[PDB]
Amino acid sequence: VEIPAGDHLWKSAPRPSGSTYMGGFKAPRLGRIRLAFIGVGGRGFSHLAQMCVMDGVEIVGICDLKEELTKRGVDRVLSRMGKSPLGYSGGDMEYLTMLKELKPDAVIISTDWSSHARIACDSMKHGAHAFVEVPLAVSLEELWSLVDTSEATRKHCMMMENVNYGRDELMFLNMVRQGVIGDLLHGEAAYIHCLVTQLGDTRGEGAWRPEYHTRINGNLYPTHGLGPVAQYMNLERGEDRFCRVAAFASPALGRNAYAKKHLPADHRWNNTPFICGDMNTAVVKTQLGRTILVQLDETSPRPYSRANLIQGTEGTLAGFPTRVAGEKLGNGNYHEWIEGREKLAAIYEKYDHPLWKRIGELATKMGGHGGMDFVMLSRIVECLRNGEPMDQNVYEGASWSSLLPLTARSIAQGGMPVEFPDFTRGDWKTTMPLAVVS
Amino acid sequence: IPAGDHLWKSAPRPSGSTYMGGFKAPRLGRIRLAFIGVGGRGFSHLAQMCVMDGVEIVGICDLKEELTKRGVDRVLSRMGKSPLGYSGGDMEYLTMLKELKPDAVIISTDWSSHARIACDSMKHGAHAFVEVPLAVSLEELWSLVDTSEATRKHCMMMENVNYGRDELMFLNMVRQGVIGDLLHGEAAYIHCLVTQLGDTRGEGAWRPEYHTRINGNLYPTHGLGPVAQYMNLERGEDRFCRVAAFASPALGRNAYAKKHLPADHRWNNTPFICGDMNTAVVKTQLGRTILVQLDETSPRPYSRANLIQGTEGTLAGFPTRVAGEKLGNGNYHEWIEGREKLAAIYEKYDHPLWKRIGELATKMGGHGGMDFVMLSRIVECLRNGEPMDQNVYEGASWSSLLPLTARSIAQGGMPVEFPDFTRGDWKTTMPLAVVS
Ligand SMILES: NC(=O)c1ccc[n+]([C@@H]2O[C@H](COP(=O)([O-])OP(=O)(O)OC[C@H]3O[C@@H](n4cnc5c(N)ncnc54)[C@H](O)[C@@H]3O)[C@@H](O)[C@H]2O)c1
Ligand SMILES: NC(=O)c1ccc[n+]([C@@H]2O[C@H](COP(=O)([O-])OP(=O)(O)OC[C@H]3O[C@@H](n4cnc5c(N)ncnc54)[C@H](O)[C@@H]3O)[C@@H](O)[C@H]2O)c1
Ligand SMILES: CC(=O)N[C@@H]1[C@@H](O)[C@@H](O)[C@@H](CO)O[C@@H]1O
Ligand SMILES: CC(=O)N[C@@H]1[C@@H](O)[C@@H](O)[C@@H](CO)O[C@@H]1O
Repeated sequence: VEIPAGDHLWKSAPRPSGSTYMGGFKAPRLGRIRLAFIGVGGRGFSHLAQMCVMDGVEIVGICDLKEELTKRGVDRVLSRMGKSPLGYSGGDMEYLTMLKELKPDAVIISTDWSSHARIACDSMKHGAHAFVEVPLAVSLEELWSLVDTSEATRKHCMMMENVNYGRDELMFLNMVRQGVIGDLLHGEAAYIHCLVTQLGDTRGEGAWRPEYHTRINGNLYPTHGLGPVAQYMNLERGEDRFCRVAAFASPALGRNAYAKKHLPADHRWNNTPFICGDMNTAVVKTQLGRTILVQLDETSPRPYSRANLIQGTEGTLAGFPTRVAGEKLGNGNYHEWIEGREKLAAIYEKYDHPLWKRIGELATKMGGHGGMDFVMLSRIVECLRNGEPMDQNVYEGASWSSLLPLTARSIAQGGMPVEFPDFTRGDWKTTMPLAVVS
Repeated sequence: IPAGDHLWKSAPRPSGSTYMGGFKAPRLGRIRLAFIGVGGRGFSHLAQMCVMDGVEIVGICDLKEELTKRGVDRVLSRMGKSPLGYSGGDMEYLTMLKELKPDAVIISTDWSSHARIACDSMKHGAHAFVEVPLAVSLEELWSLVDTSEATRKHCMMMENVNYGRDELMFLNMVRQGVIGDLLHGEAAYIHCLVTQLGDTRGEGAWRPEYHTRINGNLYPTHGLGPVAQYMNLERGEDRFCRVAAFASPALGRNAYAKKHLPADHRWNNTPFICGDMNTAVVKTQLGRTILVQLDETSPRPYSRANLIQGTEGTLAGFPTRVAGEKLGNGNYHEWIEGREKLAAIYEKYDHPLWKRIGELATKMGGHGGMDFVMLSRIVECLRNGEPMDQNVYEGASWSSLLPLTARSIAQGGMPVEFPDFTRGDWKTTMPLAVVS
């Protein structure tokens, strides 16, 4: 598994005259999206399963290294839609044959992190919009190649950050847009999720994800908690942008201890040291001076959390557990949290995002992390069919994912703040913020 | 108020001075105690000290004559003997020190005078117990260390949060290895104090002015104290190494002044520069991280975070919650929280100090009882000639977050190094044990 490390992870040209800034880009309408999947493991098959019941979608091709996973996807589509997609398996470049033969309008890429950028760039160069699982890529050069390829091909490239479509995340966006918590000051983002048992897995994510902990000390998974907070703050879209980040890491102990406790002495995780600090902590500074706490711990034994805290001069909203407080909320007693299902009912009633009210009920029926997956996929289909911009542009996906190489650089440089590259080349200033859709 | 480089700018220990780690003072069967500063906090300490055995409150000093009289009257009504009262000027406490020569003083003045009053008290032969933070600048903190080492008198910052029930229980659990090897801690002081801008009598008289002069963690000790002692920082095992600091925009207090105060008011003509939310990350020598945050402006619930995380579990406060392989059924995917589920955790891990005094401390009160536990330990240590649970170097290290975060912010967030107030002697300093 190719993993850029050291300077190649975070090392570095103006936009070509024939390239287009892709902020707010509207693609031609697709009344029936001819969609292909590249990588149908756990995540890829989940997207496939939900999209075979969506209107205006035709799944034309399915590609995976494993023949039986391709067949599982093909059989699922045939059962639900009455038409079989073409299946491709074998080598890691077999997806190129699918792109050439099917010429899909769009592809959903749910492979491991190492191949996200290459597969998405090839897809766009073959005339397909690229929807890519998190993180968008691993290195700064990979992120720039996705930006530059999108601008050169004028094809959508969107990282599929599903957390922005959670009910609480959508409600907080709605409350922030309405000015409920005043002027924004500070946000807190996290991915706290104990994944240490992946060390005992030889298939699925265990096959590739733990190895990243042996090569990179930094925030390997920064997007889930950050995505919502970045769009609360309108980062990269007119109002503000990521400016700098300083990163810090606790000792790297949990995974070394897990391997010694549960795995044989000759196992590779007992002979390859884990160097990624169990808890990664970073502080982002935006251009307007806001701070974002960003934390990653996918090792320690503790409850799941994404933090999802957004704080302003007139109140604070936070998740895990969902809680709100502010002068305009409830009885206005900001000294205590409004939390729990009973007290929050009036908050949901007043501030539920209209997108959640339109799709969230069916999304809770469909499922996928509580419904956010179905909302996210529905918005992708709606924007493609209506010729409307995506709720997340390529520069946002690149900026959120750049926390991985930038935190690693800061940690390698003793915790010094490092500058964010401007993937928009200054055009962030004229990029319209995400509105409250519908 | 020192600003700029004077806040964080800063000589060998004299051969005749003593390192004060684990220092044991002579026993005081009778403690002659004096109070300097009897506003809200000073009078709270005075009222609780009236029920202590082996304590004689001999003097009370405040700028305001009516506050001195309130303290004197309270001691007479509760203890049956009147202390001498001193008021009128900011150097009148020296007259009390000279006339009474107390064994110890409790200093509850505003931040600006903590270091000077405590230094003078020690030089006049009294142990110095100082409210938070211990001082403001690095030079002031060094002067407290050097004076304590030269006079061989106790200097202790009265960090009461370390004596909360949950904070004492977490200490007990950490000492027993319940959460494995320590990795990370989270400390905070989140408390909306913005209405001090409209108050002229209490802390409003002096505290908001600091927000116009310093951009940094003005109040770093409450959340940090417990986490530092979980990690045995400055006492053998580990030490504060470096810290990088960051601050949100400074908006809340400016907005409050324009909304509630006249245009010619000093808070409408002096800009507030301290970021509403201050965020800093400490690295220890063993490589642990400590998140330290301050927001005494924004409208949100009170919190000190009190999170300590190890390879086998995590303990956290606000709300109190624990999770780990050794805790409950070992299902760390969900918090053990709430009064019902935490009952078994308290039963198994209540700190013996809380079990001995907590029932009386709850009756007494003072931030839930932690104040009475802290004062009881101070008296016990003075009476028995025991070391204080918090030495002068810990108080200096925790308080140094103020000038060090301000310095880091002034340098664009670069990490800045902690001074070693122990001059290397932290390595041979015994960690705080689970005291009975
Ligand atoms: N947004 C979410 O909530 C969420 C949930 C799970 C996973 N993910 C992300 O989705 C991605 C995949 O996750 P996963 O759990 O399904 O891992 P997985 O190992 O189960 O699936 C990866 C699949 O991609 C295939 N693959 C790899 N390279 C290929 C190539 N060149 N051509 C064709 N197929 C290829 C593999 O055969 C494999 O089956 C990861 O980036 C992960 O971080 C996101
Ligand atoms: N640990 C806690 O929980 C806690 C609670 C409240 C206050 N505090 C701290 O205690 C200190 C005082 O807080 P406060 O609320 O009582 O403020 P306050 O303004 O009400 O009390 C300060 C008193 O000190 C007096 N004073 C100032 N300079 C003096 C001098 N040279 N000589 C004699 N008296 C002098 C003032 O007259 C005033 O009465 C502060 O450091 C504060 O941060 C701590
Ligand atoms: C929303 C969310 O947390 N998604 C994550 C996903 O990104 C991946 O890490 C997975 C691994 O099993 O666990 C979760 O589902
Ligand atoms: C333990 C604790 O939080 N103490 C603080 C104290 O330090 C001071 O800031 C006061 C201001 O009114 O509010 C609280 O009591």
